Amino acid sequence: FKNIDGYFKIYSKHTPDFPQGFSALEPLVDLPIGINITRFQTLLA
Amino acid sequence: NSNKLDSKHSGNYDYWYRLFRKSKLKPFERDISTEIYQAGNKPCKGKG
Ligand SMILES: *[C@@H]1O[C@H](CO)[C@@H](O)[C@H](O)[C@H]1NC(C)=O
Repeated sequence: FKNIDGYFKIYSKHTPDFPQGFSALEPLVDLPIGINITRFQTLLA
Repeated sequence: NSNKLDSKHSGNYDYWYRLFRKSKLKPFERDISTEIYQAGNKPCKGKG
């Protein structure tokens, strides 16, 4: 994710410690939010 | 020029504008707040 001049950007790739082979990422959404953001948290199930 | 919806007898002070901000305002960034500007080194919270 990023928020350069707004325009919230989300990318995602699902590949069926950490894998070493290269992986790409495809944008699904691109929405111009244009707000001030400072902190991040993740929800759970 | 709009002196119709923004003028009437006895005056209208409804609108507002900011002069005291802790720093410069970044483009396209709203800084809505009612926070008293600090002068000197006092943590005064209020008017006066
Ligand atoms: C956005 O947030 C930062 C960190 O609080 C602040 O420095 C900045 O002035 C804010 N944007 C504005 C009000 O232009």
